Amino acid sequence: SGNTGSIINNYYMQQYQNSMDTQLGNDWFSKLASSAFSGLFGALLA
Amino acid sequence: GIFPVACSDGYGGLVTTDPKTADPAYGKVFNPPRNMLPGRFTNFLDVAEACPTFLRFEGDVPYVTTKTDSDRILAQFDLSLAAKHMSNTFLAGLAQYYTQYSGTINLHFMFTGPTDAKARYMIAYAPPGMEPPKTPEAAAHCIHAEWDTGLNSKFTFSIPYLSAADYAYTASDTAETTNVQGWVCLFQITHGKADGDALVVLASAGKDFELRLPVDARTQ
Amino acid sequence: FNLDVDSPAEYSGPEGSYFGFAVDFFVPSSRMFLLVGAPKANTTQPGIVEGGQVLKCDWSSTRRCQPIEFDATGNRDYAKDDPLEFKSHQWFGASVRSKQDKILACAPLYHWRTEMKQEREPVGTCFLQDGTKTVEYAPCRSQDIDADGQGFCQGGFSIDFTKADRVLLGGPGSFYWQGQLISDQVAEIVSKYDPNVYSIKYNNQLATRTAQAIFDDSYLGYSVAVGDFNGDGIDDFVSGVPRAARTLGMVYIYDGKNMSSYNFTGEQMAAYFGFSVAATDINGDDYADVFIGAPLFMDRGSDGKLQEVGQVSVSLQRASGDFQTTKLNGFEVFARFGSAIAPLGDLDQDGFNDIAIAAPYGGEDKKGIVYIFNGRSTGLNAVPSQILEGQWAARSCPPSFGYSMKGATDIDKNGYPDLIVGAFGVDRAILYRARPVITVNAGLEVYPSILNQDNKTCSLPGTALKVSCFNVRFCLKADGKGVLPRKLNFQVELLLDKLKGAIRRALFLYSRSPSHSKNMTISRGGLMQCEELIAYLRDESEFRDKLTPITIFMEYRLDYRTAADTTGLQPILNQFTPANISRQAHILL
Amino acid sequence: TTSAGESADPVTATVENYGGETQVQRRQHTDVSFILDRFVKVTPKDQINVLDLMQTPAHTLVGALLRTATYYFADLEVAVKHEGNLTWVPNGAPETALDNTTNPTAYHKAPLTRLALPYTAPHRVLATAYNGNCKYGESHTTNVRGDLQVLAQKVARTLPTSFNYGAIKATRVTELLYRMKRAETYCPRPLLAIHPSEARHKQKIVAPVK
Amino acid sequence: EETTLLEDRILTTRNGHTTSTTQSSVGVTYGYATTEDFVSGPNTSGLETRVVQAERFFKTHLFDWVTSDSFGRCHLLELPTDHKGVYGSLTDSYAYMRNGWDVEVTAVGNQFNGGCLLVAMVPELCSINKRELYQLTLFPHQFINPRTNMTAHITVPFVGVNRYDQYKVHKPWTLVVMVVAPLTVNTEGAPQIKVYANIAPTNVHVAGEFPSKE
Ligand SMILES: *[C@@H]1O[C@H](CO)[C@@H](O[C@@H]2O[C@H](CO)[C@@H](O[C@H]3O[C@H](CO)[C@@H](O)[C@H](O[C@@H]4O[C@H](CO)[C@@H](O)[C@H](O)[C@@H]4O)[C@@H]3O)[C@H](O)[C@H]2NC(C)=O)[C@H](O)[C@H]1NC(C)=O
Ligand SMILES: [Ca+2]
Ligand SMILES: [Ca+2]
Ligand SMILES: [Ca+2]
Ligand SMILES: [Ca+2]
Repeated sequence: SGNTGSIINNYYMQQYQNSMDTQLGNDWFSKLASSAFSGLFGALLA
Repeated sequence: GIFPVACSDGYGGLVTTDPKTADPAYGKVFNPPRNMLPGRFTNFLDVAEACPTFLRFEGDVPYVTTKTDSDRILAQFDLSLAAKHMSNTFLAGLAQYYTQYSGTINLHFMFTGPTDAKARYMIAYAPPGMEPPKTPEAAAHCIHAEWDTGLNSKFTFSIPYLSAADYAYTASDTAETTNVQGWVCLFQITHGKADGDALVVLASAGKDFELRLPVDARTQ
Repeated sequence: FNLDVDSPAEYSGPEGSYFGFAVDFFVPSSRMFLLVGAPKANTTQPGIVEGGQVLKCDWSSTRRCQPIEFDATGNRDYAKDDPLEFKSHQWFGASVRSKQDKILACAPLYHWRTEMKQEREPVGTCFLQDGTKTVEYAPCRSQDIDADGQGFCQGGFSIDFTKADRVLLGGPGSFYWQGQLISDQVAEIVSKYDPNVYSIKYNNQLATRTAQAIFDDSYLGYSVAVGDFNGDGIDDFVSGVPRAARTLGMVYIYDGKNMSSYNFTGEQMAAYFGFSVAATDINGDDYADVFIGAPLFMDRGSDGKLQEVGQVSVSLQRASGDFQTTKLNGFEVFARFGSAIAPLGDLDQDGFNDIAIAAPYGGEDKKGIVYIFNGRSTGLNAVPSQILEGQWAARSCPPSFGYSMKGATDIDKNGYPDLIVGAFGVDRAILYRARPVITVNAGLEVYPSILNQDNKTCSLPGTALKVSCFNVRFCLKADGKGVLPRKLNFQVELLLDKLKGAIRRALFLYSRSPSHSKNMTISRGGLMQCEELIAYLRDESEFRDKLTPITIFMEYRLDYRTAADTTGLQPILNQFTPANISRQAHILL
Repeated sequence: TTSAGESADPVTATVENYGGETQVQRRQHTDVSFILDRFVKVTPKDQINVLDLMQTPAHTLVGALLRTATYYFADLEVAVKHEGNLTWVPNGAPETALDNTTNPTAYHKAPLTRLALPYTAPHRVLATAYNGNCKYGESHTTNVRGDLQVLAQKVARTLPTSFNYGAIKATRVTELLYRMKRAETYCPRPLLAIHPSEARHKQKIVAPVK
Repeated sequence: EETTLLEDRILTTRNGHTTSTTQSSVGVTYGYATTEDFVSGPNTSGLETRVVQAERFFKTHLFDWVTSDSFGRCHLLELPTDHKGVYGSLTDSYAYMRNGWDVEVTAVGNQFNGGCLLVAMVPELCSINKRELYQLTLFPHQFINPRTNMTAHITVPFVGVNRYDQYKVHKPWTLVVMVVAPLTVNTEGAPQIKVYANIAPTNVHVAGEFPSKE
């Protein structure tokens, strides 16, 4: 996911390599730059 | 017997940027939940596009005042991330860790003077190869855009990426091609009672702005 | 050279009070007084040890020095059980400046509690007195506090009056010791005064604003001087910045109308260029000339060894706007020549202003020395015409004779300005009076000057033989400015064949002697008195020496004891004026 | 393109506004996970080294880009050149623990030793800046310059002591390196470049033949 | 907006029983999130409660924007501030709180003034620098440009390393108002201009009631 120019995978279980995430119950600045008003705003002539 | 293996020479030394993970020492730790925290950004260039930051002019101010004389050159500076005007932008503080860029740089020009102050401005792009223009009439033969103040107080112009090669350097060495990408020249066509106003100017990254090949020179 | 040293006026104070750290003249409206600053003098102020006081010393008759009450109160309170100020050891009287009826004294080490948090910051303070009026003037005691502001300003470290009655004040600690020049007109200092307001705003205030951090610790306002430099009549502001330019020292000159920026710079590291400054027209061209002192300057001798001697830079103001800078070195090692520089006006009344420079830690037993330099057409005569010596020994802090001094004031109305010298190390202050200068037009004529040995004209009573005679004739004429006797008796001496144990070939006729004296009494401004007599040659067969010219010498001495006036101030004869002249006579063959 | 100046809405323009065409772009090198996944050198103490990421030089790549985010998450990877055995101890553990071998201890194997360390903070996310009780927010009232300013560098700043990944202790730790794994970042913050003295920050780039 | 210098962009905001109308509006800026995240967490044992009386505007003075103030002049307001309402009696009653902010800054001087203000909500503002002010638009912001508006409205959620906060020892948000172009009073402009804030907490949740000396 991060720094790879190779893909040798893991001897070990994910339960030992990293710390496991827990769910309770690209987000903001990717939607904010994608909602950027790109088009021209005036009444384009010529 | 057992499996024969040839331990090769030149392999296995620590490389500070190798795509390999270390060995675990301590297992079965669960993180506190952090799903849906506000403000997640995944790419440094997503924040450089959604958030323009100010330029820096003579006297260390983000604005350029309307001059009233035979001179009509407000700002005129090298199209370079290493420029002095760009030095306080987030786009140039983030480009100091890369050796090459490509794509479009947007400039945002927001006019500040009162409602009875009126002006007309002109931003042009001088490609490298000859000296930059000194009057608006000589710069009208470049790629330029011209706007004036009204109800809408911000105008955005996209510095086009013209170059011989697909990528250009973010640093500067000597008078050379890759480090001088031309100029960007701001002129004042007219003004009406706009004496001493301010035209604050921002800068951000374009749609196709790209920045590759990380490096660590110095000086955050 | 005309200063009285025989019996100069001595004044003293409490031991340890630093009596003489600052001195000035006080001329109101028709008695004359002396102002001595004693910044360590105990006062009767409630609970204030060594508040410091300024003493008005009566020059008339007795030698009484009555203290002056600018402030008799103690520490005012900000609130209940919360002192506002700290006048203890405030060094009041460290700088005293007077102009007519206005006396300005200051306390550089006066500390003040902020109007917010409980601090103790040396903003410094001053007290301005106009006859019956007396206000307080603390321009650095403001809302701008703590180091980066005016909190450590120590306003009043140096002060000066302009001709338009405007106060110039220096504070070396403003804005992290960048220093600050503050100028206020004496009108608003009293007019906008308010006993209940601690931070008074003055409408017409000129000040140097805060500058870049690289200008920190430069000490602007360390010393101050006034004079016009842009030719508009208004006195401009000259100030020493001794730590500026990486301890090379600078001197700033601002416009006295709007605090607009010339700038002098030093040649040696840590020579303290700007420790003292003075502005006086030294060459009679009515252009104020800049004097800058650097007591720590080191010079090299013929042995090529560095020695701290001190240096003063004499910058003559040209109409071109440029300066004609001349450097004058000290004389004794470690004497710190140039610590104090005092314009004297025209000390000898010759037509050009004069100036005094002191080496406070010079002379025998570190007593102190003051050098007197006379001005002329070309500029300042680099050779001192007089050397003033301290006469008091040390106790703990050296006598410091010459550490502060003031001149340019005709305090005795003799037509000649006088000089005060402060020796605070021994708590003394000394007034030197200027003796009247007498220019004298002496004359001597020998006719005929070519003597014919066989002439034999003048007969000689007693003998039938006649001798070869000739006439000797001397004249005196004297006059002087200021107050001085209209009668002047001199003692004239004449010698024939002055060149000769050897035989003198000429003698006077009506005495038969080569020597003749004449009590002569001429009048000041009156006509030239002239008495002549007959001298004769010896017989040809009385000497072989006929080739050597017979020199006729005339010498005169003034009776100083009888020329004295009232107090006993005896006049003096002009410098560079020959006290004796000589003509000669030849014999032919 | 004209627009409301103060809407704070992101307004992008393109080269189509005057006849160009926006080209495609590859942005893998500015990905937060990609770029923060390097070893960065840290100045180590003699024996004990609490593993805080704010100990990284701020002028570095990983140092400057980490401080460009208010809150962050990552697992940690450590490379250490040490003498004797190296002991690790999790977040919130006493110092006396650094002496006991039962804690994760890596015996000496030349030349160095790289360990994968998890996230052990009590917090859902760590912070590069934490407003405990500092700046009032009104131009820092002009106060400090001169000698104390070097001490005054660190006064306005600080951190709770739970923002760390534990400690390491060896007899003699010679070199230390951090590598951030699975880096997440939140709430971006300013990032400054070198301010040039000329009109442009020139530098010395590597020089081949032609 | 409108065809003339006159201006009609009406926007009303009701927090609780308190409204606020503006006719020179640019829109509300949402920072870092539009909604809230999960209030109920594993750290309060389900003992968190929502207090709806505390979600309403309170007013405060920021600074006088005079013509002598040049670029970079800041005013920092740490939130939550010293509050005398019912929201203030929550930091004396409960040990943990969390809330977003609804910030509305006002600068009334007629449209014949120049100058430009930048109001921004900055999280965890321990120290600001002179150069970092050039990148102050990385945060939820709006400009106040007297030729166009007088109001800047910025809504913003709860951020922190923890899900609930102890506001007596931590100020997560900071309202910074910066001069980006100095004020001008040309011929008809208002001589100075005062800057006011009209703040309101949102989604306030409290947990852990402390003892009382009452
Ligand atoms: C021989 O001895 C006698 C006696 O000693 C000498 O007598 C002298 O004659 C001088 C010329 O006459 C005489 O000069 C003064 O008196 C002059 C009138 O008699 C008068 O003209 C002179 O004024 C002028 O004189 C000065 C003198 O320096 C000249 O420089 C001018 O050019 C003018 O000529 C003098 O006032 C002198 O007084 C007189 N002395 C005596 C004692 O009799 C005589 O000269 C000798 N002559 C020889 C042989 O040399
Ligand atoms: Ca003048
Ligand atoms: Ca002169
Ligand atoms: Ca003289
Ligand atoms: Ca006299």
